[PDB]
Amino acid sequence: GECGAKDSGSKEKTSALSLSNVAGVFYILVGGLGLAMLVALIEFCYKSRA
Amino acid sequence: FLDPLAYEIWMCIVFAYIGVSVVLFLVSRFSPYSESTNEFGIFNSLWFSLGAFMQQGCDISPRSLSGRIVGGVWWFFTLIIISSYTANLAAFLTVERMVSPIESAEDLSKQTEIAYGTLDSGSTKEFFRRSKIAVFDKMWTYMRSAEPSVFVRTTAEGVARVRKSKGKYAYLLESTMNEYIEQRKPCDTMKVGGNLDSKGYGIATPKGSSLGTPVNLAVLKLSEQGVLDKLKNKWWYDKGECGAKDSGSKEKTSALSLSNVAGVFYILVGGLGLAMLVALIEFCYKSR
Amino acid sequence: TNEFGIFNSLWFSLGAFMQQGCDISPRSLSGRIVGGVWWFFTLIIISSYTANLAAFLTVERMVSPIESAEDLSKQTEIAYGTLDSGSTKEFFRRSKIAVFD
Amino acid sequence: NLAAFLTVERMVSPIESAEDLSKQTEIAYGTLDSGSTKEFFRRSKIAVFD
Amino acid sequence: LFDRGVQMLLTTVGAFAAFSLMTIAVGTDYWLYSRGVCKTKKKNEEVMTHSGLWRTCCLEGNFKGLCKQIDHFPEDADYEADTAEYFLRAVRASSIFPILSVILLFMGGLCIAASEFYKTRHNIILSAGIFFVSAGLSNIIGIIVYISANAGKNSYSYGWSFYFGALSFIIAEMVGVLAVHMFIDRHKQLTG
Amino acid sequence: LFDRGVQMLLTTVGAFAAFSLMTIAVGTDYWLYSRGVCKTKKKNEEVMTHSGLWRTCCLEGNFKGLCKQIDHFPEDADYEADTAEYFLRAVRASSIFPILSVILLFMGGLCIAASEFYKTRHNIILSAGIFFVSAGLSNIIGIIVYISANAGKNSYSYGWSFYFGALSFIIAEMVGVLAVHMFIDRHKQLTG
Ligand SMILES: NS(=O)(=O)c1cc2c(cc1Cl)N[C@H]([C@H]1C[C@H]3C=C[C@@H]1C3)NS2(=O)=O
Repeated sequence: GECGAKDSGSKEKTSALSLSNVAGVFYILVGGLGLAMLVALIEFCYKSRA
Repeated sequence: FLDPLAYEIWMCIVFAYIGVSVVLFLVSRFSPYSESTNEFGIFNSLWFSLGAFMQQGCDISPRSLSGRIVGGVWWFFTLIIISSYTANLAAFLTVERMVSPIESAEDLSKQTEIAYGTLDSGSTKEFFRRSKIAVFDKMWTYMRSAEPSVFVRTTAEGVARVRKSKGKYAYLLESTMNEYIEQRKPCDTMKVGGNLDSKGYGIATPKGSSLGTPVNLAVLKLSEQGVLDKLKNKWWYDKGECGAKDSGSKEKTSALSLSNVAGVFYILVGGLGLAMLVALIEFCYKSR
Repeated sequence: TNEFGIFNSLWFSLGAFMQQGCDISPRSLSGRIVGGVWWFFTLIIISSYTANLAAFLTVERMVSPIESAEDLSKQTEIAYGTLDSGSTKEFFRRSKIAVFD
Repeated sequence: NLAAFLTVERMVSPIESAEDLSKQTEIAYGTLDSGSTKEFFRRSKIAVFD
Repeated sequence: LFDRGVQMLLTTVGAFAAFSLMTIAVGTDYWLYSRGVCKTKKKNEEVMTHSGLWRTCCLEGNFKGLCKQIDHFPEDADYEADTAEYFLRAVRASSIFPILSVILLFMGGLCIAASEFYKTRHNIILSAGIFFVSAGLSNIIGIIVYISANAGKNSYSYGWSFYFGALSFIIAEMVGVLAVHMFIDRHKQLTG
Repeated sequence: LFDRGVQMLLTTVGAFAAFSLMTIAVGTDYWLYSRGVCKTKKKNEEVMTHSGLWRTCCLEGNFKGLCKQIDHFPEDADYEADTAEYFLRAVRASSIFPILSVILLFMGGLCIAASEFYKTRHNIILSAGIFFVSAGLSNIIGIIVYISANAGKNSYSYGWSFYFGALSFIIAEMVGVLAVHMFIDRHKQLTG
């Protein structure tokens, strides 16, 4: 049986949420934190002119 | 109350909370040149980001560049995370999870507390009397040595012995017996697992009786006409007059009982005991 | 320098339950333990309420006992019958529709 | 709407039982020629099968 | 509050009133109306039952006032391997948090005397306030463990002796507040 | 916070601890304990499967210690149409983020030593602090792409090397906050 996924396509409405499908919220969060660190460092480098 | 979210989700939520808190403490309090221009010390940022996660008013707000972006994207994150969590919270409470102790029909052959056995003078015994599949051989070896004699005189006696032994005795019987008896009032018994083999019933005669061939031809014509299935429905599946067929079609009423939620009140009362102790230690520290 | 006398604690701890913000955060370390404990307890309770209410607020209609005589022809738990000396009884007396027979 | 989508993360699954299939021209169905299945539809007189 | 002196009498009479309601609640034979039996097998089907904390009792049956101390029973099809249920069994077969609340509320009722006798030999008066409040928390959890057992749908109705638990909970914590009102000034008498 | 001196010892030992745990987590043969097959074409047996970051092994089957590089080879035509899923697959195949957490935490964990050579420059600590923070951010994205690729349950549990990874995140950012505390001393000496 070297191909079958054995997925019937059931309907049970108590299936826990998949972290993979949520994940892009975390990818956005991490991209935001990184861009924030960038903006903080460049604003500090500007403020260091004064 | 935490069931709707995978435990890896709760883990990554805790680490994302930490990874926001410390980045607000880094981006604020960054010597924005005395320098006292940001209130977001680490314990304040660690409080803010909790309140933002819980969508609860927070007096402090960054107002700086690059800290106000951390806020903006921690709000965007937490809106969508609790939007999803809330949607399934109440749903994941009234589940009544199944607790079947055995599944593989082989877990019986690993233990000596769930007793099991077979009908005396029947195919349910002859199959173990013949079948050299070593799991079934060890099963038969137990069944032929466990006192008191795990056999029973009748299927009705085995169906009784299950109730005589709270399901700590498993009765073995052919599937067409089990998936009938499970469906009969009060339906206190239940099937587990698959089937150990694929035998079947046959009409029998003395050897060479003249009925053998016309009976075979009749059985075949009754199968080709589709009579044997409707005869089976007439006695097994239509007569599901009981809680198994009913629960296959009928479900509980609504509302929400306390035991669904009692864990929140427990961790609450614990949290208040902890808060009291963690301030009393600090008070007595200053007292000495 | 610490506002959380009784009648402020008793108001914060309500404005946090009703998810409408609060005048001020607690600043005591333990005051923030009891703050986070309350914010979690409320997020559970008034998420469970608001999710469950969404089941109730759809419509009321009654599934009723099984119609079509589907289950009536199959279980003894609902009895039924017909008028004696009647055309309906004669119809059951004669019909070859399998459920009716 | 998100709370409608997250009622279950599963496919809809297709029409079955050949009821609508035996009651539409939109999807054809058929059987193996010279097969016991074709012979079964030939001689078995269950109303849906005829 | 005003009336600086009689606050001591008010809080101590409050403590004794709470302690009285608490001990009556823990001592009362009944706690809720329910279906059941006077003795743990009326033994045929039921008798209208007024089940208590450590007891069950009954009314309007073939005998009345035949109350009995309540115990535990052998579960079936296991389902005790979910040992939080066994944790609940232990926390239910022994009324630990409610009886601890009695002892804590009594311990507060002793410690509050250190307001005036051997007065304010360190902040000891504060400890009484913690004991009053600790009795409070013990009631809420003691209630919730009790209901999270006996609700297993419930269809019952709660009795006045249960409301004596809820009311003695409220009074114990309000005595806690008033004991802090004592403490905050007895501290300034202890320390200026 | 305690004395400014032991903060340096604590920062450097924290950086050491996090770096050791993350490199071990990167190097360890296993991250989770599961079931399946470590190598086939074993297409008729199943083996308890014991898979790490870039390498995998198996045990308690008919053979043990047949360790191998991680099973994260390409997919059926890689579905460049589902470019976001290929991106996930490629990012977890070109497993940059955990070795980047190593590399960042390496550079920060050494850079903090130049708090005491060329001392008080207070910008060398800032670059260390930024990398201490960025190492934990790089760890968190690394964790999520692992589990998202896993979910691209089958009776499995995360293991010691995985809890070391998470423990490396916890400590690396504690070092990050401790570095900022040392910064907001040494730089405020210049700003007043
Ligand atoms: N379990 S199975 O489908 O592979 C399967 C199914 C069947 C088997 C044997 C097996 Cl292994 N033999 C039976 C026959 C054997 C004897 C017993 C019943 C009949 C006579 N027909 S069956 O019931 O169709």
